[PDB]
Amino acid sequence: GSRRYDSRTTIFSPEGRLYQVEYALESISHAGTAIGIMASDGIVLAAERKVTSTLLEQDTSTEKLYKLNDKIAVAVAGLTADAEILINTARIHAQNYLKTYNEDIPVEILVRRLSDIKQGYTQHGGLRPFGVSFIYAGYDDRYGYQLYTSNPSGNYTGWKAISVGANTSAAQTLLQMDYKDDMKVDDAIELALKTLSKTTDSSALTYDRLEFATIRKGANDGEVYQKIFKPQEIKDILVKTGIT
Amino acid sequence: MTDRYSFSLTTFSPSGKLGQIDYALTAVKQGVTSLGIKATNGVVIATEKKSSSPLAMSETLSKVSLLTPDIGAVYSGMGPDYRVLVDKSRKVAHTSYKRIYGEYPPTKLLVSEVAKIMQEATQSGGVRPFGVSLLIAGHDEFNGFSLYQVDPSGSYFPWKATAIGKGSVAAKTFLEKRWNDELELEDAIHIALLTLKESVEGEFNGDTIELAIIGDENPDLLGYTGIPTDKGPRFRKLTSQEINDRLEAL
Amino acid sequence: GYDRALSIFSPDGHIFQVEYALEAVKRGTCAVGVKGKNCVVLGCERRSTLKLQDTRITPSKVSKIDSHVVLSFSGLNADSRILIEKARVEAQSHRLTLEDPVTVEYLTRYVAGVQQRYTQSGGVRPFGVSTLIAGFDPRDDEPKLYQTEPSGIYSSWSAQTIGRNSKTVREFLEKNYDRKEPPATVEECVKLTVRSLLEVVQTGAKNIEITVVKPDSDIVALSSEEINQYVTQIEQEKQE
Amino acid sequence: ALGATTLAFRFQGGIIVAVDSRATAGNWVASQTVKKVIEINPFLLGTMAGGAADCQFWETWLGSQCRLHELREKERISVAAASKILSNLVYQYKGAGLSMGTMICGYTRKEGPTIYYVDSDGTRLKGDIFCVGSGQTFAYGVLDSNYKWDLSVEDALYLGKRSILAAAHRDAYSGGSVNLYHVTEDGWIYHGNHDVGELFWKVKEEEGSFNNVIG
Amino acid sequence: QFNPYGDNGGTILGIAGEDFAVLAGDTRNITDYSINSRYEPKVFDCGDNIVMSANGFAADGDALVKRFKNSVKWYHFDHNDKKLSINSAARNIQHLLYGKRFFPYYVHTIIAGLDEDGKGAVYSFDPVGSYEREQCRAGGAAASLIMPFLDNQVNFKNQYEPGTNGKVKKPLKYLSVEEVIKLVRDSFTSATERHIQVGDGLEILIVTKDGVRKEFYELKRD
Amino acid sequence: NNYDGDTVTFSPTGRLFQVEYALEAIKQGSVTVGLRSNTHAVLVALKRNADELSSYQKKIIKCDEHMGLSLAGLAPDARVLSNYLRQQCNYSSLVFNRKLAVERAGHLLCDKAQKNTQSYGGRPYGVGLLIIGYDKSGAHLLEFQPSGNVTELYGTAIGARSQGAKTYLERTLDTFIKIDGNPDELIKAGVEAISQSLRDESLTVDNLSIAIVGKDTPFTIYDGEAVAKYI
Amino acid sequence: DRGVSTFSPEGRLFQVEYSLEAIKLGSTAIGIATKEGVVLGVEKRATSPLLESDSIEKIVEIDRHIGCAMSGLTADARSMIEHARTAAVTHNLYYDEDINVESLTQSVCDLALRFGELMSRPFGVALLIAGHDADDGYQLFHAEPSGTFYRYNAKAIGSGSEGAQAELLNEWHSSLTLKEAELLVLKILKQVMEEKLDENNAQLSCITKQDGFKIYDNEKTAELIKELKEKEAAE
Amino acid sequence: TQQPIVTGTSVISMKYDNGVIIAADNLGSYGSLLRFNGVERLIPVGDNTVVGISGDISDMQHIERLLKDLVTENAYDNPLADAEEALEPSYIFEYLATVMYQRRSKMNPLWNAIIVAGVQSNGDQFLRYVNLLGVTYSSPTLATGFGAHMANPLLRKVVDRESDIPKTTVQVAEEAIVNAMRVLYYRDARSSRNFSLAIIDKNTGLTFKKNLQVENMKWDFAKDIKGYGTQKI
Ligand SMILES: [Mg+2]
Repeated sequence: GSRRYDSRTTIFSPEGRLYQVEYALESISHAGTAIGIMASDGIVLAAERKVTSTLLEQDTSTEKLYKLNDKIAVAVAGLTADAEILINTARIHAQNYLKTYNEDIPVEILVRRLSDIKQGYTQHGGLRPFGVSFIYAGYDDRYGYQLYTSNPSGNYTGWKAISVGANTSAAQTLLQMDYKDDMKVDDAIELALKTLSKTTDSSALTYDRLEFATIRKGANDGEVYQKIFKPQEIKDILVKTGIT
Repeated sequence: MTDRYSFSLTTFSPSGKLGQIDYALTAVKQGVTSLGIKATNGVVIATEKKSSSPLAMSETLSKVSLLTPDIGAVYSGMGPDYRVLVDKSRKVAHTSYKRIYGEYPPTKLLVSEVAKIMQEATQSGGVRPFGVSLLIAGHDEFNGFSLYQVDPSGSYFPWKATAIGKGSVAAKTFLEKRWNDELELEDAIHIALLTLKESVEGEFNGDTIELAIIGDENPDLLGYTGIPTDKGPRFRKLTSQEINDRLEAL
Repeated sequence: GYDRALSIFSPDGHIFQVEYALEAVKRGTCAVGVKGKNCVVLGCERRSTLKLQDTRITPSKVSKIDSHVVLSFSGLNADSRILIEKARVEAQSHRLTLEDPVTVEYLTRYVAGVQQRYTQSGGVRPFGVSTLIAGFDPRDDEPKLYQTEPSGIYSSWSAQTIGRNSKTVREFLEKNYDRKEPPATVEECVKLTVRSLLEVVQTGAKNIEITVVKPDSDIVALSSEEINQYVTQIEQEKQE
Repeated sequence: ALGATTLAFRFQGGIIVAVDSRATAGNWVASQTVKKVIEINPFLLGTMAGGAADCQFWETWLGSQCRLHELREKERISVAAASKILSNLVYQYKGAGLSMGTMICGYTRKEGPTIYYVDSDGTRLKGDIFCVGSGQTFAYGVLDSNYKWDLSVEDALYLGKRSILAAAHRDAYSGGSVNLYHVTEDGWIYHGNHDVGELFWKVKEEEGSFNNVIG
Repeated sequence: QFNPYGDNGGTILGIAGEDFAVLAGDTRNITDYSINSRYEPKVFDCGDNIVMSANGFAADGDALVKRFKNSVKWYHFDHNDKKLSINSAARNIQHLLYGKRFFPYYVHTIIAGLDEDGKGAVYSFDPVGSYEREQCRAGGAAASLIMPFLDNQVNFKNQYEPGTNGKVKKPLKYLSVEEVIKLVRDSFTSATERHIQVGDGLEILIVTKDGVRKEFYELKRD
Repeated sequence: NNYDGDTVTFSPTGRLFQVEYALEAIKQGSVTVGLRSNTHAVLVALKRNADELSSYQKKIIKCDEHMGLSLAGLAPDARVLSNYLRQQCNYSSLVFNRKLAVERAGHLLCDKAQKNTQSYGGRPYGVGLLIIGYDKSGAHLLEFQPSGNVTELYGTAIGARSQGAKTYLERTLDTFIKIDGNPDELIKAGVEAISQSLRDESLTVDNLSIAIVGKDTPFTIYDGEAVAKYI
Repeated sequence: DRGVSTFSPEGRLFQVEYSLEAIKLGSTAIGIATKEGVVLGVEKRATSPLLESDSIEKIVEIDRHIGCAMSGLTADARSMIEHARTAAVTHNLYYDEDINVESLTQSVCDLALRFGELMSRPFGVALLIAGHDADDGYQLFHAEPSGTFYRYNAKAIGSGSEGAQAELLNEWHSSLTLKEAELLVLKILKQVMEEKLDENNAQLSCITKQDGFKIYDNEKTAELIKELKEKEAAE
Repeated sequence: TQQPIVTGTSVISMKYDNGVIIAADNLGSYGSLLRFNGVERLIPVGDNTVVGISGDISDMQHIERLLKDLVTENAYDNPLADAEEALEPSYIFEYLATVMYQRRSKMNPLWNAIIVAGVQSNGDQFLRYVNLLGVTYSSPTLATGFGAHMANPLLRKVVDRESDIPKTTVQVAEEAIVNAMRVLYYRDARSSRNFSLAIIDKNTGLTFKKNLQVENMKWDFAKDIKGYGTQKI
């Protein structure tokens, strides 16, 4: 019958590893680098677009940074199509929580549920896993500013600063070097860009090859604002830090 | 009996490649060249009509398809896969949008729905990916004119101008030299015909070329009068004669 | 639905998928359980290759199943969340129908049953997780410590360890733990647990987690400074 | 559709359970020898009021569930848990037309003597004294006025017997005979069948009650 | 509107002796004021020395008996030809009846046989499955006529020892099979006189350790 | 070789190997014999034990008052098929008040076994059956094979060394067919037939198993001291 | 790979034969049947000294008149026991009586072959089912994952089964008392066990008509072990 | 839940020494309207059974189809289909009775009253009734509808009990049936003069008589009847 053609996506190796999860992580390692840095008064999300073409429409584009709700955003690393499936699920889950409790969903609860979906594809169903790693940046009234990451295994962990995608080994060393706990948002913006500038596989880091976003309490009195940076705004912040 | 193929036929290889998607892209490479160019006051999409036989009527086979009154589509790759995608794309525009909001979806969201269908063929049980890349041109009130590409993986990207299929590498280079942000629609049509002549080998006329535009509203193509807000479709397929007129002053 | 029998017998009478799930447990960070005269202590390793971590929000290794029972584990982290969720649901379901919280033995038997079901169900792989379940039965002061594993077998332990380098720490406990006289106090039990982890861990900074459980739903997690005091005390006595 | 008088009360020495024996189909007396105490197991008792079949069937079913509980947990089932198994079950059938009014009685270590009134519309009440049936009012009157926690086992057995007699006399749909039970921690003890015909005349003479009746 | 139930009349009677048991029933089947059959048996030998009757709505009665006979057959298959005891059969029938608690069999069921000590046994069921063991039980149309007579002659109710000031009851005792059949015949002839649905014929099934014997007696046909 | 992975695959020569491997399980099974006259039909079965401490595996199963079979091969598969026969016999009685014909019984077993040989996932039955019975057209003996093939016979035998008993019955055909109105003599012929398949072992009191059905005889099984008469 | 319900050329089910190899790796379990009762005994086999041996539950009650001992992948036995207990109690509910030991065993064995492509694989555990009923008296059954069950006068299963079975062949007779049977299980267990036999690493049980199924205490078994050693030294 | 539309009235039958007789008129009423006059309500099954049906005609035509299909199915893989393993009246009856009870238990009955008359393989007479409720009974005489009230009393004067069956000839039994059909024509408002009659004999087999008419009727005395009491003219 059909047994002949089954790849058996949800099995263990002799060494106790999940083949497909490991190979999905290998796929993600070739994706454009995405960095998240958490400060005391906000969070930065920076991401490198995959080898841009000059005729690509830059201003009306979205590849790396997606909005989940007013208080939570994600940076993507891997297959964009796979990420969008998961993102719409996450957007729906957040609204279900708001509908049920009349309160914005706590960041971890959203992350756990999305991570549990990934886990399911590794244990049952016979389907390939989602070739996606997320960086979750968000705020709630319990834990304040939070950074998480999830990967195809369905395992998630919290971070002060973290990178996913390509050159994470080199990127994590640079972040570990210059990061400190009493850091401000404006300083974190500078660190994020400097790290990408050194770990990039491109010749020089430019505005058209980047996506950028912040989550500050910079709005008027005790409320959070999400700022997805425009092309011209990235051009300005790149000059202001002295990279171009 | 029954579909026993409930498992994925597309899986990750040790190197991290999704084989079936890569092979689907290879099928698109073999396909005939199609392109799209965005102007300030419109969008143009074009392709060569590769005829299987001279006895065949190439008018009956339409490579450029209307999805909504303001959105059109063209492809490169496997024709049959494209035909069913157009059917599904037209239906999803109604079921998941028009029947809810009482209006046609904006270009980006319809593209998103088509991308979802193509992504599912990459992960669902007992199916192969679609062997096509789409170029979807459209207009909507709040976003204006837009042009999108959609790949077998389900990934989509917005373009100022681009090409896909056989001679896409050369065609993209040609478009980089000619494209600017001040192009009028007629200028974009002219450039589209120049670009397409390079990839076409045999006859080059209105009968062998298929070309449509997303431009101004067409009250004459609406089919009725009396409602001021309804002004007609922005999608218009250029006729065989209309193409030949522009080939003289080329 | 996906029906494939993934867990099956081999010529020599082994179920490789279950045995490979044990290899995943062997890869996981070390976890230790030691029960005293009036308490149980759960110790856990945290690997130090991960700096720039946020310990406030990062999932803790020890999880409360109910107010009186806790569960730690070694192996795949994502898999553990599924067992913990099911266990928490069953704990509340038991209170609802029996009008009494679960015993530690019952909760262990349930979790072990879930693990077993995944070893002979079509379309699923076994859990790559072994658990240490500890606590006190309702209106009871006798300490309980149980272990489970992917196959579905479970049993009670005076003291036990699981995860990477667990055979080393089990060797330590086998000579240091006396059945006739277990750790009489909380301090003695925690010290023996920390000592056992210090045979394997590396440094006693932010690598060791300790959780103490006492009778009548009295559970508390130790902070860095509190644990560091045990580390400082043990090293000074060692130099002799 | 069953007229009955059933009672059960907690006291110093455990639980007394007492019931009548009559079954009627309208005015027609079908039986005088009905067993309205269901022996769920050696430690648990159940009373039958409302539907005869509903009470028999589901309280026998309950004994099967209690046996499975102690096989898996190696411990006697609580009266609380046993009563809740039954109440949760009839709640599932709510609206379908089940008819029950029962007292689940037991004596354990952690609880002591315990009685739960369980009913077909989902009610589950813990209490000290319960009376159920067409003759419950008559039995309550004797119980309330004479009940004390520090009753002896002999006096408690008589009180339950006398309370059923009171109802059997006045309530047309109650009578036949009286079945007594004493529930202890070590199990229940049957205290015989007592024909109301012979019992009435005996109590009249010895007690001096029922002067309205010529004998 | 369609009414799925009907009344086929008839009456049945089960008495239990010391080492025997009888199950009697009239052979008349009716609808409204018409006679369908003057001889339509409704007491059956079901095997394992168990006799059974389900009186009321005949269609439901035949279905139940048919299902129980089938239940006996499968008890032998599944349990190495073990003999089904009368008490086990009773419990089994409860589950058959209660299985249709919300669309009942409109029948009064009675079974007779010998218990495991060899003593006579009779069990009676309500339409939804409640059951009880009894010495004496009448069921059906004329149960109200027959039953108080049995109370008086079998269980000696309301009969006191002569001269004892009504202080000493008449002593209970087992009756012979001959004395029981006399009471059965007199019970049915009396019911035949005063109940229109009772008559035509009387069929009795007697159960001893030796087996199942039958006896038939004519009744008035008006 | 490459064509025996499952039952859905044909070999290049047109063979179904999984069905043939199921047939092999019957050959390993203990011997059982079937034979009939015009008035009666008899089953004789050699029971097998694990060791001296164990019991002897029961080979004969009753299906109705007028029908039953003996088994050889996987016993659980015989339980499934015998249970199916019990239901079909029973369906015929409840619905049509009719005793199921022994020929229809065979047709039903054939069709049930067949479905397991044409579909993916499932497997063939691993047991052979000898069905006897007495219906409206007299005595009958059937041989069931898990390929689906059912055959009506005067006599036969299946299991290990069944060729010896089958040869004997082929010689004795004219004699035992006319044993009418004599149960004990028909059994004797069956016991002598199964004796031709014995090696080293002989027929003992708790080893032999006999069953009979006929004109005025319900299907009944004889074991233990009840078969001491025929040794 | 290959199908789960596949036959070998020799006419056996691969997966059933492979599960039998798993049972040979399991700890030893012995059962002996007498006219005074049936005795069941098992090797606990703790993997480490820190493991509390009293939590090792390899002898199990099904009903008051039926007991059970296991050997092999013991986790697989949980659902078998659950089914057996339900079957026993359900039969009592339907028929107001105790269920025959053979009928109980048959019900358990019906699960055995309900696997394929139902559960994904056969059970990797063998069971000794001991009990009493009014018809056939004291009985001992051996239930395999093949769906087959044999009745036995005495039977050993597990790693030391072939050696223990040969010993049971010589020692068993029809006039064995209950006390004699108890000692005989301990004697044979001590012979095949790796570690030295005591009350903590071995467990006894029995089933009698009068008192029903009972698992022996460690104190009671310890005295029977001491009684056994003295009798062997006495000649 | 149904209501009958096009209906058939009484079906009458009885046993005699060597076999059974059954009869029914050829009418299909539509309420008070005597709409259809060529309706056959006796349906033979083989050469040894006749099923007589009253009540809803659409449900009768459904049963005709079931019986026809039953004969076809019995012949499948059956060499003795015209001999030992042919369909018996008892087989045909039990099948219908099973169906009728199943349909009433789904609250969707076949609105009919059926009488199965025939002769068994051993020569025994078979006569049994079943209706929309699944109720079954047997008797020396059986009738449906008005026939139960008017025919049975006349047929029971001939065969009052079991012992009267050997004493009753086919000539006498047929005479009683034909007389009963006349009485029903006098007194049943939904009856017709035309009818069918069938005899199943153990020796002479199945005799099916069509297009019979009620005759030898008494109407002459009507001329003498004037007014409703006092009227003389
Ligand atoms: Mg009259």
